[PDB]
Amino acid sequence: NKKEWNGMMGELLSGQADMIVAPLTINNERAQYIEFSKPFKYQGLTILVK
Amino acid sequence: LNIAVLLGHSHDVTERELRNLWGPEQATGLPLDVNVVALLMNRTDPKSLITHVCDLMSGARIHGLVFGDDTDQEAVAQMLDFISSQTFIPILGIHGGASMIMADKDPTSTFFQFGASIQQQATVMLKIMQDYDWHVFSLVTTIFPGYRDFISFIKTTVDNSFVGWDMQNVITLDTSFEDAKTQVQLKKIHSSVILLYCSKDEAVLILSEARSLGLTGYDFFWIVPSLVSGNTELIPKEFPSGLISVSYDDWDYSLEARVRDGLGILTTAASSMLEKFSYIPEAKASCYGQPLHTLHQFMVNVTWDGKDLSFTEEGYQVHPRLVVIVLNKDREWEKVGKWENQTLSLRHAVWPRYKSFSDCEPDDNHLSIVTLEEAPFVIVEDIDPLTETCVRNTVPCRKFVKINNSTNEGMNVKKCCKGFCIDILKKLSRTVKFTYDLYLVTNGKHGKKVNNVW
Amino acid sequence: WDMQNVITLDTSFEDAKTQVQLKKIHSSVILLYCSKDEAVLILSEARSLG
Amino acid sequence: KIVNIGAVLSTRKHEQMFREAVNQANKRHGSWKIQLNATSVTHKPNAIQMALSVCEDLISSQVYAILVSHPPTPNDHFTPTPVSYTAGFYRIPVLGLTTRMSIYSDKSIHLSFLRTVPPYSHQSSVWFEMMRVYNWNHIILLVSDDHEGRAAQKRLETLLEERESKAEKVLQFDPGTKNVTALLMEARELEARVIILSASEDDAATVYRAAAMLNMTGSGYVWLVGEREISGNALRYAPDGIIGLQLINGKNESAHISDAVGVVAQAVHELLEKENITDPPRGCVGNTNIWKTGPLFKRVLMSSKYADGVTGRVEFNEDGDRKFANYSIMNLQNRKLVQVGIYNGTHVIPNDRKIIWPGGETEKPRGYQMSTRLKIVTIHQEPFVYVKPTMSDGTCKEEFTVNGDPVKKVICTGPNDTSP
Amino acid sequence: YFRRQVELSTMYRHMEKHNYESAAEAIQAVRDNKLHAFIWDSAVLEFEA
Ligand SMILES: *[C@@H]1O[C@H](CO)[C@@H](O[C@@H]2O[C@H](CO)[C@@H](O)[C@H](O)[C@H]2NC(C)=O)[C@H](O)[C@H]1NC(C)=O
Ligand SMILES: *[C@@H]1O[C@H](CO)[C@@H](O[C@@H]2O[C@H](CO)[C@@H](O)[C@H](O)[C@H]2NC(C)=O)[C@H](O)[C@H]1NC(C)=O
Ligand SMILES: *[C@@H]1O[C@H](CO)[C@@H](O)[C@H](O)[C@H]1NC(C)=O
Ligand SMILES: *[C@@H]1O[C@H](CO)[C@@H](O)[C@H](O)[C@H]1NC(C)=O
Ligand SMILES: *[C@@H]1O[C@H](CO)[C@@H](O)[C@H](O)[C@H]1NC(C)=O
Ligand SMILES: *[C@@H]1O[C@H](CO)[C@@H](O)[C@H](O)[C@H]1NC(C)=O
Ligand SMILES: *[C@@H]1O[C@H](CO)[C@@H](O)[C@H](O)[C@H]1NC(C)=O
Ligand SMILES: *[C@@H]1O[C@H](CO)[C@@H](O)[C@H](O)[C@H]1NC(C)=O
Ligand SMILES: *[C@@H]1O[C@H](CO)[C@@H](O)[C@H](O)[C@H]1NC(C)=O
Ligand SMILES: *[C@@H]1O[C@H](CO)[C@@H](O)[C@H](O)[C@H]1NC(C)=O
Ligand SMILES: *[C@@H]1O[C@H](CO)[C@@H](O)[C@H](O)[C@H]1NC(C)=O
Ligand SMILES: *[C@@H]1O[C@H](CO)[C@@H](O)[C@H](O)[C@H]1NC(C)=O
Repeated sequence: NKKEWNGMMGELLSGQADMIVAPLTINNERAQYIEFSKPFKYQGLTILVK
Repeated sequence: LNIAVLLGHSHDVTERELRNLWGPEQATGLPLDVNVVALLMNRTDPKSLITHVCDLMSGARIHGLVFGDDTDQEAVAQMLDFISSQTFIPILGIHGGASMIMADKDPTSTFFQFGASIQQQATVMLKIMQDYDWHVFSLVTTIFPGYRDFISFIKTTVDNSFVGWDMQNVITLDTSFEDAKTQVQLKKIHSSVILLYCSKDEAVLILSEARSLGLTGYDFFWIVPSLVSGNTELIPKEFPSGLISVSYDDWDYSLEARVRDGLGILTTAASSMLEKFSYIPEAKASCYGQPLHTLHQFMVNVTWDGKDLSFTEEGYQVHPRLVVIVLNKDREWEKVGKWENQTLSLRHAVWPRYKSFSDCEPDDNHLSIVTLEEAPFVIVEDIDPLTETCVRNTVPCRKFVKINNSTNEGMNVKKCCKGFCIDILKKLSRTVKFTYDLYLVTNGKHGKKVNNVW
Repeated sequence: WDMQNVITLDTSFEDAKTQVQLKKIHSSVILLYCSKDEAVLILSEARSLG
Repeated sequence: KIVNIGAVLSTRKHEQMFREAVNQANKRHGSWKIQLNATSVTHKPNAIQMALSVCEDLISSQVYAILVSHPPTPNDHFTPTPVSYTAGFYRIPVLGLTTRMSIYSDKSIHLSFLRTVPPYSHQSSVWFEMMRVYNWNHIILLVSDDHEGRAAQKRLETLLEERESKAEKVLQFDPGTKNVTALLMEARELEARVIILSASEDDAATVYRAAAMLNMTGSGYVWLVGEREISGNALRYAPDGIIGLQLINGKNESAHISDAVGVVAQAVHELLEKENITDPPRGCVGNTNIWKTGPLFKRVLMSSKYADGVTGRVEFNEDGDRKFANYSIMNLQNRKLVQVGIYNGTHVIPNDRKIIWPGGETEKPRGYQMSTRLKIVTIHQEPFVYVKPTMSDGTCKEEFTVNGDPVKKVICTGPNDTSP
Repeated sequence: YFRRQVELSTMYRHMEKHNYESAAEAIQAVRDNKLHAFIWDSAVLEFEA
């Protein structure tokens, strides 16, 4: 009855990785567990249509 | 092999039906040296228990022990664990303290029980709470063991909940009550239900305190497991009317059927292990002056006569028959709900409240609210088919849907509701502080006086 | 202004309902109106209740 | 006209001083007008007849607290279980004296089984105090067993929650195997050298042979073990310079049981201060009426405060153990135990000796490397992470931009597709 | 981020039926008119525009 992680966090927290350089979607859930960095890119959200 | 079945006085079970429990049974007998020993005993003290265990183990190497306890001592089964740590014989605890919710077994133990763990029973009770939408709930626990995993499972369920449960911190009872600070904790009650986890005499004390203080109202419901309620042959004093209990001791599926299923599982495991290994009878010689081919990792996926009686890794049944009972004003325990192998069936769909429980009772705070489906205002959709949960910005409703045109019978189908007037009613319930009873009209449209008939 | 509702005390404390009324207080400024010895008792209970 | 005190006891001079402690308890509280008697049972290897002797000598005795006093048993099971299992039939607390296992520290199986010793997990707190001595954060945990290992891991998680920090890597495995050397090489690949070990004797000998095989006893390594790892061949196979613990008055059996009998006697006289004194019923003949002053006796015993003791200020905690015991910190200098520290209730005091480490100097090895090699992982992002297969074998097509700048590439490793 | 917010449950239930593995899957799907819209970071969609 416990939630876990996967992906880049699942490979980082397992010790298989050391540092993640990626388009890290900064939120509040990940900051409760790991530490962040100061962002190099500033970017929001939008919708792509035809 | 040789199986000795001893009992006490539970369910008024005599001995002659145990003598008749072997004759027509085991018709295709590939084990040949199978004999049954039916015994009874008044004394349920551990001295006579060890005495009869040594007598039956010295009694021509009996490899099967079946016992049902009639007392309220679960540590007897732990005593059986000490028997399971010395005899190394497959032993089954059947009734009472031999099959209560015990704490933890051992890898060196070959003892098993009827029933499930406390986590599956907690899952059944939370499924009841999901089906009845009582999101306002309590958790009152004493220091009676088996509580850390239970409260931890509740916390991991609420922390991983797609429902949005409203939870207060755990009300804890340390010692025997002073009625000075534990009274404040009972006045720190979280509304709309009371969940309790304690022993039997602790349940007597807590229900006596709640009856003396008046914590048994129409809003404060009482939902308890079998470990709080106790055994079924005796019903103690000072119980509130409307005590929902979750147990597995059935009177229809009685003790004779349970010991017949236990004998069937033992003979099935013996006939399945005899075809693999030859020298199956291998037990301890005698208790005075102190095995590999065992049934510890062989009879896990056992099923006799289609009965869902597979074994767990913790020493329980995977999907046992759970029975949810209530208490009326006539001091009787009547079956209400049963549990399927994946779902939870509810016979009494219209949930009773058992109004004869106390002296004074108003029909306040619950307002009968009816509406009609209009697209910008009243959006009514089905519940989630995978989780059975309305999302918390929607509200439940019931609809009296008639089945077909010939019959007059109708069911109360519960459906989710979002929309404008839903938000209006929720903000009115935030401000005016009234609880809503939302349902739909089944007569038809809004309203018209059809010749002095509305 | 943000005025919490009026907490009323009848007499000397029962320690069954007065503690419940003092747990209702969540503000910063407590406006107490009683006698001198009742003020000593209420400050002693508030020190006991933190 | 007597009240019996039950003990599972071997040596007869200890029976004599046990009766002397009963006499010293009878000297005080002169207004108490009923007498005491002692009962003790000896070594029997057959545990069924041990439980038989327990149920024949303690049910018909009306005891208040039972003392099991056999540490050096030749059986490797080490089971004081039937005494507590017999006394839990009426919820009677047995005060243990010998073992420190988490299975006996459990409130779940054992209902109210107290003792006078703390479990080994508090040693991790002492190890956390070692984390307060050398100011070290990145730790490595290796536990052989799983019963005590879950409790030790939970206690270490509580300790790291108190700092609001986390461990680097924890490990549990099957006690008895030999090929955990790959996990030890993975621990060598970690950025710390704090080696915390929880193991039995054979598991400690196995990991010492694996450490000597992999040369894990060089410079920087922080070796720190408990009590089972300095006994038998684990005492022999330990490297010269390993740091171990020692229980003050742990192997001192006589003074510890004397202080325990003093605690038991003062708890009995404190229980007799109030009313509703119910004897344990004679359950041998048809009696299962439960001893309902069990939680009353637990309220007395779990709140029993003391100030006297040869071992020190003994007091029961929330689990019924020893509060704030002074410990010893030993070093293995050329296969010789050398005392290098003492431990207060919450503080470590090193003595004037030299803390000799298995690496170089006696100064503390800062085993936190600067992480020269790092590990980078990323997801295939289209404008960010262009992943392209090689031309022939491991080569990259060094192409230019529109301004003559070559695109600086890197050699990565990635899978073909998804798992289906 | 949309699962946290209290009124975005409807778009959550809409998007959970057609969850795609990579973003280029959604790019080719909206290119071949399999989709109609896609929630994504802004400058990456500007780059692909
Ligand atoms: C109890 O478990 C049994 C076995 O898993 C279920 O019986 C199966 O039901 C499905 C249809 O729902 C059939 O396709 C299988 O063939 C059945 N297996 C057998 C041999 O019984 C049963 O549905 C579960 N529910 C109950 C009645 O508790
Ligand atoms: C136990 O198992 C480990 C892991 O497989 C062994 O370590 C490797 O063994 C292989 C040969 O099987 C060697 O080629 C590697 O060089 C070893 N690893 C390293 C980095 O040393 C280990 O040898 C086994 N030990 C025993 C008991 O034989
Ligand atoms: C023994 O038999 C009696 C008959 O009245 C019954 O009440 C009791 O539960 C049994 N158990 C004991 C105490 O031995
Ligand atoms: C028993 O069932 C479990 C779960 O399906 C499975 O893991 C195990 O392999 C089965 N054992 C047998 C008898 O094959
Ligand atoms: C009654 O209605 C249900 C659908 O609601 C249908 O499946 C069933 O066949 C109907 N029964 C009869 C006999 O009308
Ligand atoms: C149902 O039965 C009634 C009987 O009068 C009939 O008028 C109606 O057409 C039937 N059809 C429906 C609405 O199911
Ligand atoms: C104490 O009990 C033992 C038996 O356990 C008995 O031999 C002894 O005489 C008793 N002593 C007194 C005087 O109570
Ligand atoms: C110690 O063991 C390692 C294992 O790879 C080996 O490489 C090294 O040469 C050995 N000798 C030393 C330097 O201690
Ligand atoms: C220490 O233990 C010994 C037994 O080895 C015991 O005789 C002595 O009383 C104990 N007390 C001291 C002196 O620390
Ligand atoms: C002793 O028991 C009686 C009866 O239950 C009770 O009235 C009394 O308060 C108890 N004594 C104490 C000090 O609790
Ligand atoms: C243990 O340490 C305390 C100080 O915390 C000291 O007072 C006491 O004497 C020590 N124990 C013994 C028995 O020497
Ligand atoms: C004892 O523990 C205290 C806790 O404050 C600590 O300050 C002190 O250094 C320790 N040593 C002694 C024996 O005073």
